[PDB]
Amino acid sequence: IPASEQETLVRPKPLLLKLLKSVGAQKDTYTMKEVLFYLGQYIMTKRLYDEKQQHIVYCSNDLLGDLFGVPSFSVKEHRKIYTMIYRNLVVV
Ligand SMILES: CC[C@@H]([C@H](C)O)N1C(=O)[C@@](C)(CC(=O)O)C[C@H](c2cccc(Cl)c2)[C@H]1c1ccc(Cl)cc1
Repeated sequence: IPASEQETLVRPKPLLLKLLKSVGAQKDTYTMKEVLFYLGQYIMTKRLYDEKQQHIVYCSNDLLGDLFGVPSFSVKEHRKIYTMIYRNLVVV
């Protein structure tokens, strides 16, 4: 994952926007660096990720699960994460 991908501008779909607004100000367009930070913040504040449970995020009991279509995922599989995130946004 090139660092250039983080500058990419995107517009979250309704569900993802609903998630993002619980941790950050609503915007029409976000850079991927913002989307990833806010998503990562949403995960930590809701403790869907216990750093003690070996890099796996558990989201079957959260909207995040409905967004990503999975019950859990590793914080280390970044390409998979990006694909799941793209399913929920539209590139500018
Ligand atoms: C939820 C944990 C979060 C913390 C806040 O930085 N996080 C990590 O813990 C990491 C250090 C896990 C790792 O690769 O070892 C980085 C991770 C991340 C950062 C930028 C892009 C991606 Cl796809 C993942 C990143 C992350 C960000 C968003 C999601 Cl959806 C998942 C993981």
